[PDB]
Amino acid sequence: AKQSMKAREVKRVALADKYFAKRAELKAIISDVNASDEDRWNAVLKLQTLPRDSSPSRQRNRCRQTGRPHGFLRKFGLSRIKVREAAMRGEIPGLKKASW
Amino acid sequence: MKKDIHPKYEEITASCSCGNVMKIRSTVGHDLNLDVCSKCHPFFTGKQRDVATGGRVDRFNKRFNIPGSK
Amino acid sequence: PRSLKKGPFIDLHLLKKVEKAVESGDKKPLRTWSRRSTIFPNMIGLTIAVHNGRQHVPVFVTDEMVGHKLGEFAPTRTYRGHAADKKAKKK
Amino acid sequence: ARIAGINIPDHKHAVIALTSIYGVGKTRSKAILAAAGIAEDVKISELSEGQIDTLRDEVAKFVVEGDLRREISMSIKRLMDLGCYRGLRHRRGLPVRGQRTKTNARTRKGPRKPIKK
Amino acid sequence: AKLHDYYKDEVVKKLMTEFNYNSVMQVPRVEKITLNMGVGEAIADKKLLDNAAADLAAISGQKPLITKARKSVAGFKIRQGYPIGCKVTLRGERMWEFFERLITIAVPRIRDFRGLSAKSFDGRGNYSMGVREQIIFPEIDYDKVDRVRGLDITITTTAKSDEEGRALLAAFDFPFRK
RNA sequence: AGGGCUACACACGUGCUACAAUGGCGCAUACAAAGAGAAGCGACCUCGCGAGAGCAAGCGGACCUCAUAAAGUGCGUCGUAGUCCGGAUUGGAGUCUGCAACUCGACUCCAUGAAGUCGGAAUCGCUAGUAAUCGUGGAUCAGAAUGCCACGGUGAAUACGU
Repeated sequence: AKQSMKAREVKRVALADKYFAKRAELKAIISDVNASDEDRWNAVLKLQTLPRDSSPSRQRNRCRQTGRPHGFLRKFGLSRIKVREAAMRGEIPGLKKASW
Repeated sequence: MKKDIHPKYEEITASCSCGNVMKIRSTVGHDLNLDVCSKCHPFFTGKQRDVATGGRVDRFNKRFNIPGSK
Repeated sequence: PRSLKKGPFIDLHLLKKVEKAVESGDKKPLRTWSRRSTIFPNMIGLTIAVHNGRQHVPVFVTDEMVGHKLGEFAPTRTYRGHAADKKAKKK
Repeated sequence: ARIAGINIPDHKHAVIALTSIYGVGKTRSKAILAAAGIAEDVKISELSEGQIDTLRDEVAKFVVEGDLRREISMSIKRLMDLGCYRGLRHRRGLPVRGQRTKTNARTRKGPRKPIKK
Repeated sequence: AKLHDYYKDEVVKKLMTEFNYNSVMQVPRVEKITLNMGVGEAIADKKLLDNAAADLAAISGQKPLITKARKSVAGFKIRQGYPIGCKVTLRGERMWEFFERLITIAVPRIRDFRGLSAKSFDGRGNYSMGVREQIIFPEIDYDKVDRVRGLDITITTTAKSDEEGRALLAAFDFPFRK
C-alpha cells in the first residue's frame, strides 16, 4: 500500500506547474542544438535543479485507486491483479474476454 | 681502451656543440613534480558543450510545449 | 555509447560551497553527496568529501582530475575474491 | 595478387578481400577500389602487380595496426593509472559500458572455480 | 673524441676564472666512469644478464664480465651465492665520447627520473647517477623488449670536493639542484 | 540526495542470436499485415555521414507518422582455415531524455577484434497455419526489450503400435 506513493502523486502536480512551465523548451533553448552560437551559458542552465522532481522522468504514477506499487498500467490507473478484479465484476467500459 | 668491441662513433664523437634545433638538450618536468598520466584532463582543456551541427534553426525566444500545441 | 550530450554544466549545488572555499585558497572538507556531478576549473585545489552511499571519501581536486566525476574516484560495489567459499558452521 | 602478403586472401572479390590489411574495414575498402580504377566484383587474382601498386598507395594513408593498438593500450592504461571507475574496471577485465557480470564469464575471467551449493 | 680538446680549451679557463683558484690544475675533470647496472639474480639462467648486456652495449660496447659477491654473507638475497653488476667501464677516448652525449641525448631519452639530489655528493665529489632506465644511444639489437635496468652511472673525479664534483657537465645546460 | 536488484567467483534455468553456405559479402531488386501516437508523435522546414537533429503547422489515425518490414529475388564471389560464418570486447567522433549519464540509460557510425565448428550428465514444446524461422507493431513506456503480448512473410517429420 504505502502513503509515500500517494503523497508523491499529490506533490508532483503543483510542482510540474510551478517549476516546469517556465522551463518547458528551456533545456532545448539554452543547452541543445538551438543554442548554436547563442546562450550556452552555465549561469542560465544551473536552474534545472528546481524542476528535478517535476520531471517527465518521474511520471511513473502507479495506481490511483489503491496507491499499490509495481506492474502498473496508465490506461486503467491500475495493475495486473487490480485490473482483473474490476474486470471480473464488469467495472471497466469496453473490456471483454478476448477470443480470435 | 678495448678498441675493437666498441660500436660506431657517427653522431657520438661528432658536434659536442649542438643546438636545440630539432630536440632539446635537457628536458623540463622529467623529474616528476606530478605523476604523468598520459591523459590531457578534459573539460579543463576543451568544452563542457559539444560542436552544435545538426538541427541549426533560427532561435525562438518564447516558450513552446509539445502536448500544449493542438 | 554514452555522453553528456550538448548542454553546459557547473552544478548549482557545488557553486555556493566552492564560491566561499576558493576565496580562502582552501577550507574544511565540503560535505557533498551530489556524486553525479562533474569536476570543473573552479574546483581546483579544493577537497570535496564524497558521499559513496555509506560515508564520505575526501577527493583532492587538482588539474589532472577535471575530466572526471566524484563518483568515479568514490567506490560503490565490493569485489569478492575467489580463493575459496566460506564452508562451515561455527561453535 | 596479394597487396602485401603474409595474409591477403587469394581469389576473393575485392570489397571483402581487404579486411586483412587492417585500418580498412568494408567501407574504407569500397572507396579505395573506386579511387584506384578497380571494379568491386573482380576477384583479387585478376590484378597485375601495377594495379596492386595503384590500389596499395590508397591503402597506405590509413592507420597501421601497430599504432592503432598502442593508442588503445595507452587509452586503457591512462584511465587505469587515475583510478576513476573506467580505470578500476580495466584492471580486472570486467565491463566499462554497462554490461552484465552475472553469467558467461569464461572468455574474459577464465576457468571454472568452486561455488558451494 | 671532439669533446676533451674543447673542454680543455673552453671549460677549464671558465672554472679557473669562476673559482679564482691558484693553478689551472685545481679545476675538476672527469676521471673514468665505471657503471654498475647492479641487476641481480639469474645465477644459472643468464637471460636477465643478456638483457642488461644489450642496454650497456648502447653506451659502451665492451663485454660484461658479470661480477659475483666474494664472500656471500651480506644483507642482499642469497641463493647459490649471487651475480649482481657488470661495470662496463667508460675510460679514455670512450669516456670523452660519452660525456658529450650525456645531457644532450640521455635526458631527452629519460621521462621518469628520481636521481640528482645535491646533498648526496661526498668524498671526492664522486657520484652515481640513478637514471631508472637504459639511456639508449643508437645501436643494433639493444631492443629485445624488457623493463627496469636503470644503472648507476658511477662517475669518478680528480675533484676533491663536492662542488668541484658538481662542476662536471656544467658547460652542458641541465637543471641541477642547488 | 546518493547507492542497489541487472552485484560476480561460479553453478543452475530460460530466451535470443550463432556455429553456417538453405548463408554472409558487394552492386541492383520486391510485395505486408495489423495497431499505436493530447508526459506523446508530427507534415513542411532547415541542419546531418547513413541514422538522426532542433523548429513547427498539426493529429485523432483508412488522411499524417512511427516505417527504410525483413527473410526472399538478380549477378559475380567464398569452402570448415573461428572463415567468405559470428560479431561480444574496447578506443574515438556525431546525435538524444534529464541537475546528473562512471559503476545501472539510448541511437548512429569508423577501426581492430575474443568466445562459439551444433555441446557428456542435462533438457522441453509440438498433430498443422501447428512446430520451425524471419521481420513488424503494441502494453508498460523520461531514456532502456533479448522478455511478454498480438500481427503478417516463408512453413515440416509423422501419428503404425501401447
